[PDB]
Amino acid sequence: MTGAVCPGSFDPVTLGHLDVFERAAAQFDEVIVAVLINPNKAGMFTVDERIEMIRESTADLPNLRVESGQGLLVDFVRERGLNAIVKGLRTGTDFEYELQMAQMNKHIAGVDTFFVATAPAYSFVSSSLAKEVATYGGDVSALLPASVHQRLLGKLRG
Amino acid sequence: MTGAVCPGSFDPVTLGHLDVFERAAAQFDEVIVAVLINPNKAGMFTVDERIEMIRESTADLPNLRVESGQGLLVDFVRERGLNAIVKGLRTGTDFEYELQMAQMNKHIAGVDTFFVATAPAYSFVSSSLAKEVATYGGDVSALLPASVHQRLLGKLR
Amino acid sequence: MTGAVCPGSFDPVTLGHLDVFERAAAQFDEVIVAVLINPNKAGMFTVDERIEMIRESTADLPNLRVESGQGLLVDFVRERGLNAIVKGLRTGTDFEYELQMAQMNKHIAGVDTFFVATAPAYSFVSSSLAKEVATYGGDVSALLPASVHQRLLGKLRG
Amino acid sequence: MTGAVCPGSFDPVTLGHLDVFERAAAQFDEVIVAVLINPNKAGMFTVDERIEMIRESTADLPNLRVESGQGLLVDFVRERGLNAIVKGLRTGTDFEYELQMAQMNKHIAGVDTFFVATAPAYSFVSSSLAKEVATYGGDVSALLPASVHQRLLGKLRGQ
Amino acid sequence: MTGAVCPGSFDPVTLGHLDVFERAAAQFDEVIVAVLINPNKAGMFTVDERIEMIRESTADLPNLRVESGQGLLVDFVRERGLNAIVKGLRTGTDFEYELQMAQMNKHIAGVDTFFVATAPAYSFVSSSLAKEVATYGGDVSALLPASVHQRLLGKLR
Amino acid sequence: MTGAVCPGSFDPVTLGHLDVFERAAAQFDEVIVAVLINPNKAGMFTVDERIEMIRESTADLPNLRVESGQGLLVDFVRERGLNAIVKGLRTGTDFEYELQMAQMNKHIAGVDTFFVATAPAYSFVSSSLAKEVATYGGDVSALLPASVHQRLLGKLRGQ
Ligand SMILES: CC(C)(COP(=O)(O)OP(=O)(O)OC[C@@H]1O[C@@H](n2cnc3c(N)ncnc32)[C@@H](O)[C@@H]1OP(=O)(O)O)[C@@H](O)C(=O)NCCC(=O)NCCS
Ligand SMILES: CC(C)(COP(=O)(O)OP(=O)(O)OC[C@@H]1O[C@@H](n2cnc3c(N)ncnc32)[C@@H](O)[C@@H]1OP(=O)(O)O)[C@@H](O)C(=O)NCCC(=O)NCCS
Ligand SMILES: CC(C)(COP(=O)(O)OP(=O)(O)OC[C@@H]1O[C@H](n2cnc3c(N)ncnc32)[C@@H](O)[C@H]1OP(=O)(O)O)[C@@H](O)C(=O)NCCC(=O)NCCS
Ligand SMILES: CC(C)(COP(=O)(O)OP(=O)(O)OC[C@@H]1O[C@H](n2cnc3c(N)ncnc32)[C@@H](O)[C@H]1OP(=O)(O)O)[C@@H](O)C(=O)NCCC(=O)NCCS
Ligand SMILES: CC(C)(COP(=O)(O)OP(=O)(O)OC[C@H]1O[C@@H](n2cnc3c(N)ncnc32)[C@@H](O)[C@@H]1OP(=O)(O)O)[C@@H](O)C(=O)NCCC(=O)NCCS
Ligand SMILES: CC(C)(COP(=O)(O)OP(=O)(O)OC[C@H]1O[C@@H](n2cnc3c(N)ncnc32)[C@@H](O)[C@@H]1OP(=O)(O)O)[C@@H](O)C(=O)NCCC(=O)NCCS
Repeated sequence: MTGAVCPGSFDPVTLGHLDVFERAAAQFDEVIVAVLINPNKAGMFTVDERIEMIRESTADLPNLRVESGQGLLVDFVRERGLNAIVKGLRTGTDFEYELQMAQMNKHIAGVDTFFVATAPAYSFVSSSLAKEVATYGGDVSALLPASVHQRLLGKLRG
Repeated sequence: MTGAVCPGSFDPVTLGHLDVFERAAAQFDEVIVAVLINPNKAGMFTVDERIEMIRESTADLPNLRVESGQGLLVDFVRERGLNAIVKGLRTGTDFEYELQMAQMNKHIAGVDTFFVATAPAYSFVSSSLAKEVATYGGDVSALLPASVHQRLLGKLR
Repeated sequence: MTGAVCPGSFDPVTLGHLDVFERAAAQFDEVIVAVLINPNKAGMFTVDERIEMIRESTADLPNLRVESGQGLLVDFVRERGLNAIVKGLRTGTDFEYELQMAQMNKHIAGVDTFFVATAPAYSFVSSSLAKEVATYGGDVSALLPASVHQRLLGKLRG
Repeated sequence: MTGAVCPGSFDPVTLGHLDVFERAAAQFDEVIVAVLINPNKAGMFTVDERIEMIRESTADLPNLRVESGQGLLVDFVRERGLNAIVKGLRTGTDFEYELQMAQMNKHIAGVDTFFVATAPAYSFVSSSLAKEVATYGGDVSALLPASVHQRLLGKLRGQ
Repeated sequence: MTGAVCPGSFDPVTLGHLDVFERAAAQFDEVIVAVLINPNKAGMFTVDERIEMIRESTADLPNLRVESGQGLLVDFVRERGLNAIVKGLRTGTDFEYELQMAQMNKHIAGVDTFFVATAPAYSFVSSSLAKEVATYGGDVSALLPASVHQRLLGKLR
Repeated sequence: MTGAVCPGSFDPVTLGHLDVFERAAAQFDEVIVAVLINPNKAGMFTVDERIEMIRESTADLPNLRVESGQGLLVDFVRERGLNAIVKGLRTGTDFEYELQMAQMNKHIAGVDTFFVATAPAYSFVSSSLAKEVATYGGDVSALLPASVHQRLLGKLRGQ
């Protein structure tokens, strides 16, 4: 009956993210991807756009589901009967802040955080950098799920 | 007679800050906590409210006083006859930026900076993260002085 | 049927280690502590001494067992039908090397590594520093399992 | 035919930047300082002011030129027939972000990035921190080229 | 005419090293790989064997040559009319120590050091870890040049 | 009655160390340089040589004294009625290890550790790297006090 939550803003989800999802799904009975949107800064995609892109990318993971959340991440995790978070590490990760959030989350609700390093091929993509490169005409297609890539072109052509 | 300045925005003061204050007060004859506002941010608490919360938290430290400041930190320090800064290190501290400021402050005014690591129990609280957790209904009472936590719930309600 | 391996030299096991064991045991169905002794540098305790100290400390973890290993860690993990490693992070951890080993281990055998930050109270103990402090007469009793503490005094009084 | 681009916003150029420019100019046949502009963000100095400050402080480097641009850095580099970037490292550099950008730039365009440590004397100045200290009256004259310092004081005193 | 030295013990050369060599050879007119032995370690391969493995791996790089050296690195560099070093960065690199050596080398001889990040695929191999994995029967063939991997299995058998 | 201990093996003392000694002496009433010896590891200089090199280079600091010791650092500190350590930070410092030691020393004896960044000019010298460069004939004269340099050359030329 094990389980973990993979949280993030996922604007959009990248192959770095998907790699983390897959490993979480391989090692825990149940995985929930929590789409948690920053309230002070709306992004490129709407919440249900973000959710759809993740669902499309994770169709081959039977024990994974995708839900949006508001408020504390630890409440999202516990309200679903779990108490484990899985986060990815990549080139550019602010690991010090990850550690700060991990300790805070453990303190306030007893939720553990597990970190896993993303695959080297996907270690340098992030949502913001992929969007920036794409805005300026660069090819980030090898770093994003195919479904995301087309939607991203749409949002930019607009 | 020795002395140091403990600068920050303290919005609000945390037990991590208080740990640093106590260590500075134990090792220097005089400590001045300098409450310095970022001119384009305002924050949650007013300067007066911040000073009041620090004073209540440092009531047992007779050689420490609290004062607002504006302008260059090193001017604040030197104008009070001192030339040392004491800064805390916690989980999430941008240490590279602390080092850059320390080198800059030494270069422009000859002021030294001493860093001290906060206690493990208080190493993951920061003003911003405490406010964010509190905003969403999380309990950060063990990470803040008693006076702060009450005032915090007040600004949120 | 989930499971993870917690590897190390554990010379001796500390409360930092025990914290990691407990979280692994809370989040995976099955946990194995692998005692892997460096072949070029014997330590303070023998392998079976190290094992005994861990077993004594982990008696309240039903789904945890302790075994010694030789050769590749990834072979230890896979020969037991698992493919997940759990490692602790503390103050002083060479995280860059942990990342290097994690990527290598994933490359050569498809084994994932999950990192978890130890509790603040136990974040500054390590085997080597605890031994050094103890050698010079300092009190590290709050940082080690009670069983370990007495054995450590014995090895030093010798 | 070797060459490298030294990119940045240079608002304003510092002695840390100049140190890096000089290393690059000593080790590559040609160097181009790329003053990259976000057309949406103004900054303190106009693109012409930024270029003039750099040119005045690099006059003794005959193989270095200064050009502005926008959009992708790797496009600026490749359209000049080059595929190397030289970036400086200082105290306060977000090196993890530099690594991410270097890996991304290599991936999308085959462009290499070489990092060099700025000299100790110039290792704690940045454009933003110099601007901040000067705003509050601190003396940053030893950290900026002469082409910059009084121009900076002029911008600040003009509110 | 420009040039750089790529120094190391290369015991053995890895594809991470080779990636760095290729980038240096693409950007400088002349590259010299300097094989420098730690005088109290000997290692797995002799200096001659190390040079041979590098030469086989860099056969397509006509402006790169391989040479053993001893003594101060900056002397090796300056004696060959150059004053640049190129070093690779990988996962596990002690970057703080690289920076210290780079500053020292610039101070004592005016020699510059340029760092370049190795490709992601080759970012987690190192000479020591490859040998350790290979010793215990693990397959590191994708992380080493072909010539190296064969010679490696040989020294182990 | 304020005071701090500046500990280390100082084999030999560097200008980086001296910079830290000077900061400590300016900010605490008394400073003790603790030359800590492992009785099993010899090092290059004897304890008397290490102390003499430090004393010759600190003669202008009237509130600083030099004493050797072994065993726990916190015992050395507390037996002098103090409970502060001052440590320098330089390029190449293992800061994570410094933090671990600082937390351990606080835990076992209530002793505080204050870190200070060494001046840029002296930020890349360490005892071991200076010894290594000098061994191979490099010029480290600008990174060591005069009390050290020729003594170092003497040790090396004596094989
Ligand atoms: C949702 C939450 C976890 C997001 O935090 P986060 O882990 O730092 O991740 P974010 O969504 O902000 O985004 C950072 C990401 O890094 C990248 N990233 C994250 N995971 C990645 C991965 N596996 N691979 C590649 N890149 C990744 C980016 O994609 C993205 O950054 P970018 O915008 O620069 O591209 C956090 O804000 C949260 O918990 N919110 C709920 C409120 C709360 O509980 N607050 C108290 C916290 S203690
Ligand atoms: C067994 C092995 C994982 C040990 O590596 P390691 O994770 O770095 O851990 P180690 O046992 O060497 O010891 C480091 C530890 O850090 C500390 N430590 C480790 N985990 C800790 C924790 N959870 N809490 C507190 N401290 C901890 C120490 O206790 C100890 O160091 P110390 O001796 O300085 O006290 C590794 O060497 C290995 O895999 N060996 C098998 C051979 C192999 O597969 N090699 C190829 C690897 S890719
Ligand atoms: C222009 C570019 C090279 C950035 O240059 P940079 O030197 O790395 O950083 P910049 O020059 O833009 O920014 C200013 C620097 O950061 C500083 N800074 C100040 N506040 C900062 C903050 N909150 N965050 C980050 N940097 C800050 C400045 O002080 C300055 O430091 P410096 O004086 O030493 O140079 C990079 O943004 C780029 O390539 N843009 C083109 C678009 C592109 O190609 N994107 C894809 C990248 S993979
Ligand atoms: C003595 C003590 C303070 C260490 O001092 P330190 O300045 O932090 O480091 P040391 O002086 O011993 O060691 C030499 C330094 O590391 C260097 N060094 C060289 N090779 C090194 C290596 N392989 N690893 C680590 N350091 C190395 C030296 O160059 C030197 O740097 P520096 O010149 O800038 O000072 C610490 O070991 C101690 O407190 N010992 C007493 C016993 C004790 O209390 N133990 C409990 C500690 S919690
Ligand atoms: C006041 C001053 C010392 C900054 O203080 P600081 O402690 O280093 O930084 P702050 O006071 O803002 O504190 C950091 C805090 O900001 C908040 N914060 C949130 N997000 C942040 C972010 N992205 N960046 C910075 N701070 C952030 C708090 O979380 C946080 O930590 P803390 O609560 O544990 O202290 C500095 O700005 C200063 O000297 N100002 C005077 C002007 C001057 O002299 N400038 C020249 C300096 S060389
Ligand atoms: C030759 C020299 C450049 C060192 O090279 P380096 O690449 O920085 O370090 P090495 O060549 O040993 O390479 C590091 C390698 O050591 C091995 N290694 C294993 N454990 C190690 C450890 N704890 N520390 C260092 N290296 C280790 C390899 O794993 C490893 O990485 P790599 O295979 O990816 O390159 C340097 O020692 C030198 O300049 N020597 C000449 C003398 C001199 O001039 N000294 C003054 C320098 S300022």
